[PDB]
Amino acid sequence: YGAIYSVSGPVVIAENMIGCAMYELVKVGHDNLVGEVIRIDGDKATIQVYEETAGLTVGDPVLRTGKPLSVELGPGLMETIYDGIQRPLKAIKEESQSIYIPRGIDTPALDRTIKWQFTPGKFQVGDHISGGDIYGSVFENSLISSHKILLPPRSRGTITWIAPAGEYTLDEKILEVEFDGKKSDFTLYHTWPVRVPRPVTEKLSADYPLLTGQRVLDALFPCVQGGTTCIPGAFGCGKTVISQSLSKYSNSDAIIYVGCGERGNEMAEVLMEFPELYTEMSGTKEPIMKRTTLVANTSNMPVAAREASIYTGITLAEYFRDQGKNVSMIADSSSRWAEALREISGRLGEMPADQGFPAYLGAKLASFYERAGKAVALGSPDRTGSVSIVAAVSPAGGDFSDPVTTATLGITQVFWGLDKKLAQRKHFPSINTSVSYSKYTNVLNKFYDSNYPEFPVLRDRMKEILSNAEELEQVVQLVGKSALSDSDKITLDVATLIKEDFLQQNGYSTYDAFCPIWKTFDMMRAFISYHDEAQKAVANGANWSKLADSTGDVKHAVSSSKFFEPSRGEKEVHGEFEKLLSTMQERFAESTD
Amino acid sequence: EQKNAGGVGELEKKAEAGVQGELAEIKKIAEKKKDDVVKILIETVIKPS
Amino acid sequence: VFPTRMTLGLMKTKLKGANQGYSLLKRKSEALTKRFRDITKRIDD
Amino acid sequence: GNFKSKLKKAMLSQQITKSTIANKMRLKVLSAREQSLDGIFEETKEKLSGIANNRDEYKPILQSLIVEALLKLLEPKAIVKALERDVDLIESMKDDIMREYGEKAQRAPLEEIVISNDYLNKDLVSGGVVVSNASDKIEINNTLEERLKLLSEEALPAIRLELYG
Amino acid sequence: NTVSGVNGPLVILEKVKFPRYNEIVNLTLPDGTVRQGQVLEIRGDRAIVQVFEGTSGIDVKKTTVEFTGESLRIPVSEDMLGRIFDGSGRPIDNGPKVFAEDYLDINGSPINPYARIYPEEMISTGVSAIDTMNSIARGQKIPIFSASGLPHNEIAAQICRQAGLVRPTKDVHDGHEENFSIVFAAMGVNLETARFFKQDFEENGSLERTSLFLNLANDPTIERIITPRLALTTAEYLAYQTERHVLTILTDMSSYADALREVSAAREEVPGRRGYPGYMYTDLSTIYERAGRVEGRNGSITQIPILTMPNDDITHPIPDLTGYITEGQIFVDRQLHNKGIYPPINVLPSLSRLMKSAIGEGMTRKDHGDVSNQLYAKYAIGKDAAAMKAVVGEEALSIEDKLSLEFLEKFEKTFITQGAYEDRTVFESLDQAWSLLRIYPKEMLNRISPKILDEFY
Amino acid sequence: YHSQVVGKIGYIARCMQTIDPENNLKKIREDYQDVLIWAEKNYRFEEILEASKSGKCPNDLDALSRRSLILLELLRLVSSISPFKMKLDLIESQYEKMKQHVNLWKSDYHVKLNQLNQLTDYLKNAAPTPKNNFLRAMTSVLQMQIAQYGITEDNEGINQLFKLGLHLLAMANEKIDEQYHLFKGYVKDQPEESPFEGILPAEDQKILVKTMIDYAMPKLSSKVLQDKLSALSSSDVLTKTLLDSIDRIV
Repeated sequence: YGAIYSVSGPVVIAENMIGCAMYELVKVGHDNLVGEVIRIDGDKATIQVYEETAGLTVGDPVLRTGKPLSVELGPGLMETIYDGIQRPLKAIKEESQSIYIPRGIDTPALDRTIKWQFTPGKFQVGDHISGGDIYGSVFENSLISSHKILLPPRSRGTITWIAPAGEYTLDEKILEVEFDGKKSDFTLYHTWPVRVPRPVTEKLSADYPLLTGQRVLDALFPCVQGGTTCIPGAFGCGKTVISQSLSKYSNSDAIIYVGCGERGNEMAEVLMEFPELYTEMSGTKEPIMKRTTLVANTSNMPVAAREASIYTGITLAEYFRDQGKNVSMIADSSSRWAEALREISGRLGEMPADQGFPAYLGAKLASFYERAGKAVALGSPDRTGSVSIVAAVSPAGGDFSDPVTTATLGITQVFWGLDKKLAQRKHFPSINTSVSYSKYTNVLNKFYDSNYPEFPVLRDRMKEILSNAEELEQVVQLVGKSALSDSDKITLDVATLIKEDFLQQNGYSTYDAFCPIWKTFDMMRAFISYHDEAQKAVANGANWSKLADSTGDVKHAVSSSKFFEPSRGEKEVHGEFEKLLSTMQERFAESTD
Repeated sequence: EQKNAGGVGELEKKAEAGVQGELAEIKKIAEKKKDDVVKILIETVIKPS
Repeated sequence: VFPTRMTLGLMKTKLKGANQGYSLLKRKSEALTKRFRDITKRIDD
Repeated sequence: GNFKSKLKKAMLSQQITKSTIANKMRLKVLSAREQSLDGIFEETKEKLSGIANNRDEYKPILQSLIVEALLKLLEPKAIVKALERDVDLIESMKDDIMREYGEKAQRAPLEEIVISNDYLNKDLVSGGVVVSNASDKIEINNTLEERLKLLSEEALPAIRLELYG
Repeated sequence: NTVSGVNGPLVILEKVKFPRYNEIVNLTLPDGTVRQGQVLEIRGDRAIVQVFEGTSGIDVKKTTVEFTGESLRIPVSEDMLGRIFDGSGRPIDNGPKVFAEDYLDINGSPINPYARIYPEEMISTGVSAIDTMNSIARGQKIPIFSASGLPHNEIAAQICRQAGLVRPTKDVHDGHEENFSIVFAAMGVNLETARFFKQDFEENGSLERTSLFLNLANDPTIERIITPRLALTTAEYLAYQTERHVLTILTDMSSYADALREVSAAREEVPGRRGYPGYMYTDLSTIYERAGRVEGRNGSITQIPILTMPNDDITHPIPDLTGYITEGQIFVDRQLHNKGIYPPINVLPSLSRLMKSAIGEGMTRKDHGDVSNQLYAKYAIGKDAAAMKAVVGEEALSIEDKLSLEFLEKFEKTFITQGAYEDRTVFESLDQAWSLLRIYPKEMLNRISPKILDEFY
Repeated sequence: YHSQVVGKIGYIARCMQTIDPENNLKKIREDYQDVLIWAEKNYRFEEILEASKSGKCPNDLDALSRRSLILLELLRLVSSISPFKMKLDLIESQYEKMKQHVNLWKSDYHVKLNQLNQLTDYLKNAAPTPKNNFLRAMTSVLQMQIAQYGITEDNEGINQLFKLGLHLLAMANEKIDEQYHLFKGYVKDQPEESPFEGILPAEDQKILVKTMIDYAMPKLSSKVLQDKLSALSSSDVLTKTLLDSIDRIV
């Protein structure tokens, strides 16, 4: 064991180290504080401890763990709240009587006091086994298995002992593998380092559609299962409704919410709001909490859980994606991780970079976005999995030209910006073609257009009218309404209702939170049909104010058809949107004559 | 579309029939003069360099 | 969006051109404002 | 317009199959050439392993390899790690290795050679010695398998250009 | 001896000066695995090197070091194309050997590849604005400019998809009548973008004639920055040995510039202004030093790097530092991509000083230089009148501003709109530029000679 | 690298031997004879890894993952049709048709197998409601029609039964009127006289007739209406004439 020579701030120096490394985590002091050896100077190694140094005496023993900081992979991840450092937050409420552990909290990462239902998979005695194969399953979902028991990576052999169906503990072993002699005993919990990526057979292109729960987001530029999305904006852009809509209205088998720099109130509101919401796929009691995994942090929490929150969430998302289920990762935000890396770079005494941020934010940000994505699941079964990483960003320097927003936005393939002018009107998010871009919308429109889509023309026409609405509003604001024609006024009138109804996606009730493709395609088709009918009635003889004031509640009923849940019509297309086309077609004939 | 249901099995017939004679002369030519390069490599390995 | 090094040189010439255009528009608005009432009195008589 | 996309998909599938066969043929040829070069280099290590089992002719090659490994260290005390059957040959020639090393030394003569009791592996290393410093922190692979494997990287292009060129 | 310390990604080990500069070393760990590293700098009984694979796993006092005795060199041969390889050595389709017949350095010290004459062979990438406005040829160094927020990976996938079909269009023009090879080097790119870039070359039918070098973003910066020197050495060795035309696409330069900022954090050198070091011009000059025509008067190695602006301007150290070593660049506009255009390359911030030397006889015309200056003057007049037309209005604009405004809208939706698989010829691009330039009178055109303008009017 | 190819080679032979123990898949087993040859003999994992490293076995992880995904999709499609049994030539024709497609994770066979596997997985954990019995009978008739017609061909009854089961699976416990109207419309829209005859037991059809008899039973107070309605609660099969007679009385 080493001896602590000096402790100044969040960094501690311990001499007599012969087992220290650059990414290995160890425990310093008698309280078992969470820390890791970042660098070494001669015979002593400098260890940066994210925990509070108030109450740690100089001269205590330091024992290195001999491996990097990782998390436990097994049954018990869903329905439990933990931190980014792989610590149990549920045990702190019983033992310490607090939400977060302030200091001196030595608890296990995996729960070993509860029993789970262990059932056998598609393997038996005498069959070959490999790393990533489905060795078992646990009933922890609505109608399917959630926590699938898989073997560790970089291992193989034959299953000598297979446990039967029943309840067992995490500390008890029910699996035995024989490969070149007695290899080791297998249990429910497994170890995996968070500083190394999860193994896989091969990576594939993302070609599956994903529901984000937003009419303007899915209508403007929808994402795929396995893509990277960046969301800039000062003071957020509606990450609560977008995060809850991605878990509730999302079509993924697993949902992972990770908070690296949250205050704690939004994570408690989103965590408590998950048990009240019912699953729409024939779920059970606590359906959203059983298939959701939450990693809660604090503003004054440890830097090891904040920086390791994206690594543990990406490792848990890769472990859930390795079994064959679709996982969605909602991270908020990367600016707290970049500021935590800049605080570690400034406190450690390393050379800084431009814009006050460290030089490892580009490689760590590119490795964090590169660690997620869609690919083939590792193992003998060869299942299909996907990991959608959605990380929002904020302006740390006060502008959109910083290295944090440009570094995360440059490596990402999908973008969803936020306009301050549209955000000031109580509409979040607000971007049509100036802050939003996506390359998978062409392949993503093939399936939604394959079912019953009209979004392929209405998305380009709505993006063209939304992009031309700012250019018409600039000349209309600068010069006035005297140098513009009636077509630009009708296009600005349709862009005002399309921006008011499409940009507003906050929701004032339970029916204003889900946004299907049929409702957005019907509203965009009705707005495009009203915009084409206004141009045809203006070309056949008519006025713009007589067309908009002549329409009135015909467009007001289409704008007001977002405060009810879809339970009428065929499956999701109510008759109010179907009769709006006949009412607009009947009003278009009377508007001409 | 009929050329894709029979071409997926002809990849091994075309790859085995494409390179089938060079694999015998490539292994025969290496095993023929293997002692001449093995003696030069053994003589050069026994000297300090 | 915008540049991060040496970007004030375009804003200085844009502000000077906006000030010169505002001065010329103020002079033309003053001349038209005088000629409007100057014709309005004789039209009123 | 409904037929043209399926025709382009069929042409892309035929081109993907032809590219797969055209990659499999070159992969099989590269695997054959690498198997032939690995067979010749595997036979050379078996010939050197068979020639290394002689304690009469292997003494000057082991003393010359110990002098060559000692010539690249420049330390006053050298620790030689060899096999159990090679410690007696270095023990019966440490004075001639120190005199021959001091006769062609560029810094200074060797003070003394300490024969370590730790032996090398015998599973993939047949014969040779391992030169190390006094602190046991820098090791120079002076074995026949490591010397043949290090010389195979520079002898592989000359034999490959003459055998497959 | 052992590892003395570690500062950031690089580790500082105390050893002897027996190893040469840039010599490969092997770090022996007690975990049962050996790692390779490159000596970044030598010192007085001290060495600063970075590990090729991983950053954690080494010991402190129980570590062991060993010298390989050979410098960093990649074996280049004529069978490297068609197969899939990696930058650091991850074999997924490769075997034990790389099929290398000769040993060449990764810096080009004894080679010195550079052209001693102007390029005569015209090369086209399938763009009317890039080929007509730029006039690039074999042996030219012109990088592609990108932005942060726009689809730079889609423009790089379109430029990579256009590579391979330029040989049949260039063969009809009489500018290229030899073999064509593509050298693909990836560093810090995503797996989906590399799979789409490989799927574009596989769909175009250039997978057998193109080589793929894959580098991950979670790996060290020494392997990603070392992969373009090995790819340029393999393309220069294949292009110089057979007298063939090799086109090298290096994406992305921002990953190499960001990886170069992490290095030099434990050595005697330090970074300069804006986080990038002051010696980055020599690092970019080492990769750009192996570009140009090969020695022999037959064949050449062209370089077309893809760089993305992180701040959306040319004042940054990455595009400003890389643009100084070249002789121009192509500016991609996000405003044309927002309204809908492929590719959204602009002609205002684009100029090349090798357009006159690239255009010759029998493969080009003489009026392309005057038509490019007339189209750049009309596009600059329309873009200049478009910004002033919003403030004052259409009441103070003359017919000359309306002609440039109509010519900017007519040429903006015609020349900038093109396919991703069809390659337009230079004669069709000049004929299409003459139709867009034929909207004004003959007396209102002064960017060309009257003898050549009267004949081609 | 070699351990994943050895595990996929052993899992391909173990899945091929566990797929059919009669050796009737000679067409699909003909292309996989090189992987079943190493599984049918005493060969260690070190001999398979050394044989794969020496160019004596397959070493493509992408081709082995694609063939293992196609064999896992065929084994999951054959296992999802339980307790029915498909044709022997239909499995080889479906495996040959699936092998001729470039896409194997976003095709209609994977969406139909996942859609039938969602109703089959939800059928083992459903609560005591009529939507589980109607979805169980429609999943049994859709399983018999899927076993009779295969998964590569198109059918209107499989799409209507999959759309009715998918729409009934997303419904809650407060939509018994929509599930009863959808079951009455689906039973009235069938051209066959009995859609549950010869597929399910007599107690399942008697519970389905007792569900409509119990639903239409608490709507009359007359002796003639309850006496005529009570006579239809003794039939062991459901037909359109019983639904027309029950709709005529109500």
